[PDB]
Order: sequence, then C-alpha cells, then structure tokens
Amino acid sequence: TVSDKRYIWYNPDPKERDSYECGEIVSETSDSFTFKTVDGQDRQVKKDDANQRNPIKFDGVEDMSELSYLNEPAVFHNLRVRYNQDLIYTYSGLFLVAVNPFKRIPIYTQEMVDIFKGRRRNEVAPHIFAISDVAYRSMLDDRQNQSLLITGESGAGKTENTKKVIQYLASVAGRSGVLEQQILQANPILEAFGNAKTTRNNNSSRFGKFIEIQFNSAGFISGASIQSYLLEKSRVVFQSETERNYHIFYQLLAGATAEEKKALHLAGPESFNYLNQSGCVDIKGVSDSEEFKITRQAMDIVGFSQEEQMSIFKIIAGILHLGNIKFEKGAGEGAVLKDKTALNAASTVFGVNPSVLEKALMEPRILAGRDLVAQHLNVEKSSSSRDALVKALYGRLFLWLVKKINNVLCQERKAYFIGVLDISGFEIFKVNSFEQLCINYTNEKLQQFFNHHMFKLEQEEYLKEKINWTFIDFGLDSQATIDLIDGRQPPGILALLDEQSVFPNATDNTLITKLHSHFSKKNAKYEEPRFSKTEFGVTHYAGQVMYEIQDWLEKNKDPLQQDLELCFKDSSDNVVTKLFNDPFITVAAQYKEQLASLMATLETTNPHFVRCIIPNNKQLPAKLEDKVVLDQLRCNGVLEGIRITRKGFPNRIIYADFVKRYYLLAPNVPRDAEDSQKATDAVLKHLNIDPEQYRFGITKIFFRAGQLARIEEAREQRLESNEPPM
Ligand SMILES: [Mg+2]
Ligand SMILES: [Mg+2]
Repeated sequence: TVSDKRYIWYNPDPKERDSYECGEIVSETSDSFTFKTVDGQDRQVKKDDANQRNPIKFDGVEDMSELSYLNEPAVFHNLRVRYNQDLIYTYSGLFLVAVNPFKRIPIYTQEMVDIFKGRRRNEVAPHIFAISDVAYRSMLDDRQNQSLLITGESGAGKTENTKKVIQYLASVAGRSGVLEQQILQANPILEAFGNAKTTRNNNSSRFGKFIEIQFNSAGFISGASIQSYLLEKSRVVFQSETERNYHIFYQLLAGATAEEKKALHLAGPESFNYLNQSGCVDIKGVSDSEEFKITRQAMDIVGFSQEEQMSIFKIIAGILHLGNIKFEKGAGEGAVLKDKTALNAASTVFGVNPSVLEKALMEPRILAGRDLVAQHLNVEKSSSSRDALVKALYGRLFLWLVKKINNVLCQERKAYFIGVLDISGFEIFKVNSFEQLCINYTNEKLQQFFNHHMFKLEQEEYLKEKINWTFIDFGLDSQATIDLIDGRQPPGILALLDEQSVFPNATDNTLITKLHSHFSKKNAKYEEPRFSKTEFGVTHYAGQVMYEIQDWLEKNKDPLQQDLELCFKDSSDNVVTKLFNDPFITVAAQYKEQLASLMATLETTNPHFVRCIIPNNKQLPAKLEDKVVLDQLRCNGVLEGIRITRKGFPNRIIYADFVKRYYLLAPNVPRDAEDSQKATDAVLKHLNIDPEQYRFGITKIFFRAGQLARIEEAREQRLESNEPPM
C-alpha cells in the first residue's frame, strides 16, 4: 500500500549532524514519531525535532521556500534532485544557490541571455542571469544602487558567476569590450597578492573587495571601480603549519626569468624565512610558474607599465630579503648588524641607502622630551619593527595596485552602480585567532544585513496580503553576538582588548581573565571552556567558534617607526616613493571602522544574494555529499535563512491553484470553482484542518510548515482509495 508510507530524514550518528539517511515512520504519538532505520532498528524522535520527508510533488521546486517540511536534510534533498538534472541554480528565499557541476554546461549562451531580458524572478527558472537582470531593472526603475553579495570558496564558482554577471550586464547595457576585459583582469592581480593557501582552501581570499559596475543616468555601462577592505597583513610575516604566504611570493620565485632572478637576487622559497616555516611551499594541482605568467599578462591588459611591473616585484623581493635579516644582540641591551647580505639585497631592490635602513631598524629616534634620542632596540623589538615595516609595505603596495587599476577604468558620467561584494567567508580552523574573530564578526554583520532585509520584505508581503500575523525584526537574532564582539556598553570583546592594550604590562592571561570576568556565565553567546585557560567560545549564526587569545595584545597594535618612513621616502624606485608620500588607532578599532564603512555603503543599495558551493571536495561531477554541502550552507547563511523561513507561514498558494489541486479532497467542490477562496475554505473545513495552521490572504492561502505536506499526503491517499476516508 503505497500511500500509507511516511518517511523521515535522520542521522545514523547524531554527532555527524549533516550526514543523513532515509527512515520510515511506523508509529505516531502526541509528541513523537517512531521510525525504522535503514538497517531495521526502531528509533523515536520528538515531533518538534523530526525532519519529515516532503511528498514527491515537492521534489525539484525552484525555491526552497516552497517546501512544506522546511528542514536541513529536506533542503539538501531538493538541491540534489535539481543537481541530478543538471539544474545547478535554485532559490532559497532571497538566496540564489549555485552548485558547481565540475563540468562544462552550455547555459550561458547568447540564446540564454535573451530569455532573461526583462523577466521577473517568477517568470523564468533560477539563474545568475535572472538575478542580474532584476538588479539592472531595479536600478533604473528605482534609481537606486544595487549590490550583489556572492559567497563561495575557491572551486565553488564564485569567480565564474561574477564573470557571468559582468558579461550579462555588458550585454544588456553595453553600447564596451575593452572595459569588460579590464574589469575581469583585475581579479588575477588582486588574487595573487590577496589570496593564500590555508588549511581549509588552496586559494582563500584574505581581503574583501567591492567591484562597482557603473552606469550613466540613461542606463548604459559607463565605467567600473574597485575598492578593497581589510587585508590580513599578519600572513606576510607568519604562516601556520601547512599554510602558505600570499601567492605572489611563490609565483615570483617559480616563474621569474634567470636574469630577473639574478637581478633581484632570489633563490628558492625555502631559502626565505617568510616562506620556509610552514613546511608547505607548493599546492598540488597548481603551477605557481603558470600562475605568475597569468598575473603578468593581466597586469599588461590593465595598463601596468613594464617599469611598474618590475618595481612591484622588487618590493615583493625586498620584503623577502627584509625577512631573512637575522638580528643578533651584540652583547648588551641592543641588537647589531649580524651579516649585511640580506639588508643590502633589500636595499638594492628597494632603491634605499642600506646604512640608513639598518639605523632606522635597530636605533630609531623618537622625540624624548622635545629632542631626538637614538633608541637602541633589542633583538625582539628590532624584529617586530622589521615585521611592521614589511606589513606596512605590503598593505601600502596593495592599496597602490587598487588605485592603479582604478586609474585605468573609467569613472566619468557615473549615475548608479551595481556592486559585487566578495569577502572572506565564515571560517573555523583548528586554532582560531584574532584574524578569525574579525572575519567572523564581518560575516555576523553581513548575515544580520540579510536577515533584516528579509524582514523588511516579509513585513511588506504580509501587509500586502492582509495577513493577521505579527513578527519582530529578524536582525535582532544576531544582535547578541554582534554586541558581544563590538559593543560599547556593556563593553564587548574588542572594547576590552582595546582597554587592555593601552597597558604595557597587560598579558595574554590578564586579557582572557577580563573577558571571562565580563562574559562567563553572564552572556549566553559566550563560553569559558572547562579545560583551556587561553580560549573562549562565541556562538555565531554559523556555530560556536573557539578563539585562542595568544598574542592578541600585540596583534592589536600596528606602530611604524617614523625613521623607517623617512628612510623609504628617499628611495630611487618611483613606486616605492608613492607608497610613503601619498597620504594611535588600534587594529580592532580600524577593523570596526572599515566594516562600518562597508555596511554604510551596502545600506544605500538594494541587495541581491548569491551563494556558490561545491558539491564535494574531490572536484568530481555528479557526486553530492550532504556533509560538504550543508557545511557551506551553514557558513554562508542559507541555513540561517531556512531557520527564519520555517517559523512563520512559508507556503503561499494562489487560491485557484490550491483548488485545482485539492478540490477532490472535499465533496461538491469543483476543480474550477468560481469563488476560489470559498472553495479553499470548504476543503480546509472538510479536512478539519486546524485554523491556526493557515491564514487567508487577499490572493493567497498562507500555510505554516508541514501543513501543505499533510494536505498533499491526503491527496496522494485519496487518489488510490476506493472511497473517501472514515
Ligand atoms: Mg575563488
Ligand atoms: Mg557554484
């Protein structure tokens, strides 16, 4: 008997919470289900926790919010049903989810572009082109800037979907092939200097970037610009085991010419301190030599002179030499020239006088009273100032590359923009430090921005449909965690870090003690663990993350010695001089301010949300793994959207469509009944449906989660029955 059967998604091992199987419900009580596992054991589950399986009619829906059992394994299942038909795009409420097929699919042709022109989301299948077109028409209709927030680690398709957005916009708004290629060739340059191998991804973005596609008031593409945010400069001087420095370093050493190698005095990576501690210098399946060629070509395409290109690589090389400088305490308080080979190599490439540099590194002068005093520094402080020099140099170089790229892109006659945002994703390593807290804070704020945007649209939808149901701002769900990190009163983690940083005698231990004293057992989003003395936990939208406090006081300071700045202002290199002559705040306060400026920008826009994901970690086509997929959906906020969506009345059916499907569940209700609302009510009343589970709108019946599934199950049963139920 087919239609008596009900299925459930369950975890064979609850602690592997994203690995599911399909079980069969056999018994039902007030508050629970009993079901049978795939191998035959019976289990129980509370109805409040149960993940029922949607009837087959729901398989393949284009928007996850149409699912009636809206739950995490059901979401995976729908994504899989579409993926197994080579439908890689699916909506989940406001999100567009894009799953990498790891093979070529011809869905980005000129015939496909044309189908999406002027079509609203509900008239065409899910597609990145559909997202792009709606953004473009909204921009013009509302005279408002747009943002596209696109997630995805390398391998997921984020770069390919960004390219598709740009290609589409150029096709619907171009008159502009040279601009488009210039925009696209920015990414290999920034990636070389802003991406790195971590333990979780071979090509991780360690910075955020907003690409503006600019339009004139008439709607034609008129230019572009790029803005960068929040580059992680700490990686330049230290990498954790098995990770790498920024790509550009390995690209330079592997693909440079023999003369370039000689001219810049460079050996292999493990010859250099900054690239030789992690134990990893190469990435399987990646050729740093080829990538370097790709970088060079991109720089040519976007207008970098050969003169500039050589000075860029001189600074990259200079940083490497600076890193191999070994300070030694010539016995006494101070540090000495140990061996001058690294310094002169750095000074050669930088165009700087070497004797000036070593003096500014170990014996910087700062005004004592109101006159100069040569401060001789010990080896420790000499190394840190050397490290701060490197980090200042890399970050100034990064900002210069951005400025140079923007110079070549036009920005005249801009009226509007459609902006693509690409930021470091939510990340949990084995050990998480201050860098991870900052990244995860950014993502908490970005998810709050999504949630709040969803809220404003849901408020309008319920108002328009005249639905008797109230709900509070979804963004409030994020506020406890955000306040715990960035709050002022009560002070959050970053405020307390700042308060401790001003005392030179503060320590790792005084800082963690202060954090525990403020938050342990007092804030539900914070955890003091029972056995670590150096870690605390924060409950993010994407899960708890444990943070290790070691070195955070030093990480929160970024002083640079003026004598170092003065030294580099004199240099021969045209680029180097720019880094220092174009024009007290802690790192945490900087991070907070830069994030606040990004958020301000985003608040002026109408946002669109694209979530690119990989189906598995083996780059294989036709292979989904729920564990892999659900981790990404948790981190990128799709499962947070589901959490919110499943709480109200997610399923919303035009009355006539409801009647066309379910008229047969009630006597004397015609399939094409004239008064569709009255027929809907007749079906619901005949079925004895609890009226708390639905609301009548002006044009649609709204259902709580699960209720439409039960009606569907009754239809499945009625069709194969010899008479109506008893
Ligand atoms: Mg990528
Ligand atoms: Mg994808």
